[PDB]
Amino acid sequence: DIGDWFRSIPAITRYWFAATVAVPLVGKLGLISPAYLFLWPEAFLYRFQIWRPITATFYFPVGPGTGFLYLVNLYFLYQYSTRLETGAFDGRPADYLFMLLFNWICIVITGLAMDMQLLMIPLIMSVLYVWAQLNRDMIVSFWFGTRFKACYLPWVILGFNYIIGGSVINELIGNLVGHLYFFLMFRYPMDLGGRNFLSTPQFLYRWLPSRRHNWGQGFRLGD
Amino acid sequence: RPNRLIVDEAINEDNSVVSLSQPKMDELQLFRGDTVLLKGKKRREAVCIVLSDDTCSDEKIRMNRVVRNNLRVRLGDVISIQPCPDVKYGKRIHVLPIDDTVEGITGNLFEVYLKPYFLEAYRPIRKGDIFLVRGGMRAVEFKVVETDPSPYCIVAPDTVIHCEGEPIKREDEEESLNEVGYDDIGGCRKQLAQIKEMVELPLRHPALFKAIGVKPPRGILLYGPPGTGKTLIARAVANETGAFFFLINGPEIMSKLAGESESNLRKAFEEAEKNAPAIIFIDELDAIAPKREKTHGEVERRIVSQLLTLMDGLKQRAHVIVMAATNRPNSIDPALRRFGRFDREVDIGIPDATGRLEILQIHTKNMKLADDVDLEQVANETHGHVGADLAALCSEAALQAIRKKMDLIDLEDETIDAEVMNSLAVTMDDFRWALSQSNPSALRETVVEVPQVTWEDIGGLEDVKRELQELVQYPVEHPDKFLKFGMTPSKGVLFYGPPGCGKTLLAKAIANECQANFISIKGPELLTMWFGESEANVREIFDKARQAAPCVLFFDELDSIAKARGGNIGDGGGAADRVINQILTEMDGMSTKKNVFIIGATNRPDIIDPAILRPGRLDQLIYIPLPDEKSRVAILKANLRKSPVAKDVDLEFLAKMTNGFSGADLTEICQRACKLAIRESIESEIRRERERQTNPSAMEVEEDDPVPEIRRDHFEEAMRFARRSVSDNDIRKYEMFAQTLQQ
Amino acid sequence: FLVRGGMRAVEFKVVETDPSPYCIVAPDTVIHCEGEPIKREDEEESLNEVGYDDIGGCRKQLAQIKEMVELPLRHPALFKAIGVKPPRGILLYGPPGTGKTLIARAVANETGAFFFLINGPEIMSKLAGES
Ligand SMILES: Nc1ncnc2c1ncn2[C@@H]1O[C@H](COP(=O)(O)OP(=O)(O)O)[C@@H](O)[C@H]1O
Ligand SMILES: Nc1ncnc2c1ncn2[C@@H]1O[C@H](COP(=O)(O)OP(=O)(O)O)[C@@H](O)[C@H]1O
Ligand SMILES: Nc1ncnc2c1ncn2[C@@H]1O[C@H](COP(=O)(O)OP(=O)(O)O)[C@@H](O)[C@H]1O
Repeated sequence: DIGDWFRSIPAITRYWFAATVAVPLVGKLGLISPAYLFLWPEAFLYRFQIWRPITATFYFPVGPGTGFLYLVNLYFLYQYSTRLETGAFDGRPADYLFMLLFNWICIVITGLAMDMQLLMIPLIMSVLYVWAQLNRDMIVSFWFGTRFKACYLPWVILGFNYIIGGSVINELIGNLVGHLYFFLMFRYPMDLGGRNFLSTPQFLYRWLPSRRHNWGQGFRLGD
Repeated sequence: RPNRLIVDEAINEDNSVVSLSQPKMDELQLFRGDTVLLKGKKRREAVCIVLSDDTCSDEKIRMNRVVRNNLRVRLGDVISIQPCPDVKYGKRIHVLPIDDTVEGITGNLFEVYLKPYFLEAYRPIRKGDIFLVRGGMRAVEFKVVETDPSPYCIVAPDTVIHCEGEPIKREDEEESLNEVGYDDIGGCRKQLAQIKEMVELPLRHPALFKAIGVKPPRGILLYGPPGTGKTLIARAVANETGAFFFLINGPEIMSKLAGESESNLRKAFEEAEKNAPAIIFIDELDAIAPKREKTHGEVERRIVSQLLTLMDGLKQRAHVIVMAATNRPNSIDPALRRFGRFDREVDIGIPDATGRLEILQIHTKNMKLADDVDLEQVANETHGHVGADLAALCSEAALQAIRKKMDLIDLEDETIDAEVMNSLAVTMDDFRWALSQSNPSALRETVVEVPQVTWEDIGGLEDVKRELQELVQYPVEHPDKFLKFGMTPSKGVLFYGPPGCGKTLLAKAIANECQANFISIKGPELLTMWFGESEANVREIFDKARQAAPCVLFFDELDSIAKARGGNIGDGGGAADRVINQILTEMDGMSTKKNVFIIGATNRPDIIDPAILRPGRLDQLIYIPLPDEKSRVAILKANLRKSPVAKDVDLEFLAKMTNGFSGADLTEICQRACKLAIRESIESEIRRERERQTNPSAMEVEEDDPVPEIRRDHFEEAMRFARRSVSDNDIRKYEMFAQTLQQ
Repeated sequence: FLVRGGMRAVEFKVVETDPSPYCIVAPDTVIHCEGEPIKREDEEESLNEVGYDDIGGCRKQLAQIKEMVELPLRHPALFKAIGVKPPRGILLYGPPGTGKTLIARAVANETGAFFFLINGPEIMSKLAGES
């Protein structure tokens, strides 16, 4: 099961799955230094510190602390990352590759400005929030939930993670950065103007191609 | 607006036709061959061609299943119609099949499905639609997934069809055209009119019944033999009106565990209560709710009383119709008949001779029969079959056409080419073979039908013919003058006369003339429950006649029980009164509103008990006499309906040598005369075949048999071996009884 | 190959030969019949279990069972493609000891199937509601 089902996951998402599961395993046993991944913002303001521009963006010391929190955010991702790929994203992976970088650089710059340490939840809920607005207008009702009306998901989910824990900064920034990107990528071109001045380079398409309907060959006209 | 109309189903398929009345097109600036735009719910558009219809009304438009499915509408809705004859020829069309229809087919689908479909049709197609093609052995549906120019295009003789690619996955908003509908039932024209009338209103417009404040139906009970198509009426009605058919079964409720069978019923009505207007089908009701005396345990007394408390809990809320199916309406618990529960009852009998033909043309629609199959012949010689049996006969005969062609497909591949499938054909040689090893399941069951005997099938006795006509037609066809006066039309007639004179033929003939059902109860059948078995049988037979009104019940050889009483002991004389008492008890209960006619035949009129003959019951005495001369030749003509052309037969000469015989004996004479003629022709061909042993194929002229040349001397020689069946003592006994009754 | 013995049927195995592999036995040849016998390996079915040549007195009835069951069990895919309904229950009836569970054991062993017998007395008497 572990073999084929993991391969059944799309390579882009399966790579995200591998990154999110392998790191906590090393942390719980503790081979590498747990303190080696902290992302000191003040050190960045003084020195470039090319050691950790990316390393602390996937590390999380899950365990006796916020153990339950890591499980759930990974859980909605697993239950909903697959869904959103199937939603208007199968034929455009290069576009779906792009905005993943856009939120990641947006949260870290706001993250480097302030003094938080673990930007784990923001990168999960940002894309999850982007899913909701770009995939609105369905009713969902799970077994232990209520019969809340459609298009309420981004707001009802927003309160849930906020009240469990804290750190008001990360929840607020992740939603608004999705909000502005939702307005910029989707709403801005036909609102006033300012079209897609973020076009993905051909190098991205060269690495991973898009999908086009293969016509094939037409038999004949008949008669 | 002169655009919105009501829709209804068609007959002549033709996935791109609609039937409209002539004045409607005349006033809507429409002309022949004009393509039109049809628009309905969900902003869906279908393009069709219009043509005139003979019997189409103004506000009703006739269209088949496929056009309705594209528009996402149902029966009796409203559509938008507008002429747009400005379509531009398409260039390249990309048509692909649906995934769950081409399992293991492959081959070239273009040249055996699409090629004969678009050829010389100029079909106008629109993007996103679905059409169904009757294949060689299957029915494969396609989906126009791309067109150029988009989306309106008419298929032209110069168009490039790109029919390659993986099949499209089935989406969720379709209704799966390959499912049951109102056109998938035959032989149930009247019953499907009743079910559709009582159900279409509570299920299509639930809101109206709340404002009107009247009581909707809450239970329908269909009964009949197994295999006659009951759970197909419940599946057809739910699929067309739009509902949430939720089947619960008989056996799997009774065998879950201990006390949790009940929690299966309690949570079965829950989905139907929160899932829109629903319909619940409880199959095999007699398995879970039998009579109180056959429930020997306790946990079978818990299920029944759990079914009753759930039915009485259906007071308005959502509209939920619960229908049940049972084999015999006597085996159901009597508590499931009170009002608020199963009250409306429908009967699905076995099909008749014109019904068995319609089941044939439904199941064989997919196959490709050869040009020698006479479906009329197979229909009329399969009495005793139910709907489900004729669906196996048409399958066994299909298997021969591949069993005898197995070499062509020797091990093939995992997928079978479509070219060979369209090359197959089924002949009478297969159908006669599948008929041999078939076991019909109806057999011993009382058949209710309109017999085909005509007046001309009996000769003479026209005075009796007028007499019976007076007592049947006039009381029901012209009742107004009977309404005046306290006239009581006769409820019965008794026939008495010499045996074998044509009593049963008269009762059959009158039923055919009035076009009413006929039910016959024989003598030996009447003594079947006379001993041991209770008199419950004699009850349902009258209820059987009651439901099929109008009908002509027939009691044959009524004096059978009296003869058994007459004997050395006749200990059953009181027992012989049992059946008579029950017959008497259930003969005075008939109402004048329902039209039921009782006819009893007898041959010992002096032995019938005086209790039966009484005013208010069967009381008209009719004496059937032996046919006389000119009438006695008409009996002989009743066997000339065969082909006994005996040269210059001179039937008038044959008339004068046939003096003083009975009725049924004369037909035996023709059969006896014909029997030796068949035998004599055997020696002629036996002589011919053994003479051909000398000459090898020396036949310049093609002739194998003397071609039935029936002779008169051969007929005459048989008549010499004939004796009179008329007994002088017997006819004298009746005539003096006739005079005694006369005077 | 199977050799018919005095009271049994002993089946041997040509495990080694020379010159390999086609070597017809000749009136001047060497046979080495000594050694520990080979374990009965898997895959192949034994040559001693039931077959169509192990029934007699039922040449007609075994013709009806064979034509009705040979097609669904040998070509499972063809019935899917043509889409006709196959047989789904056969009821053999007769006196006990006439060879009924031997007609249903020869059909499985010849067409190729997974004969899975369930018994009457053993199902009926397991335990209360666990049966
Ligand atoms: N017009 C028809 N009338 C009766 N039976 C039909 C008709 N058309 C098809 N059938 C057959 O009836 C079968 C379904 O009826 P069935 O489920 O046996 O009802 P029940 O279970 O009440 O006996 C189908 O297999 C179908 O082949
Ligand atoms: N007009 C007729 N008169 C007399 N016999 C007839 C006439 N038409 C047909 N028959 C023959 O008489 C027979 C009728 O027998 P039936 O009346 O059923 O016997 P029973 O009188 O004992 O009930 C039929 O077999 C039929 O061939
Ligand atoms: N051709 C045959 N016909 C009937 N019985 C046979 C035949 N050949 C062998 N038998 C005997 O029949 C036995 C199997 O019958 P059995 O297992 O009793 O079937 P069932 O239990 O259904 O009667 C075998 O032990 C075998 O000895």
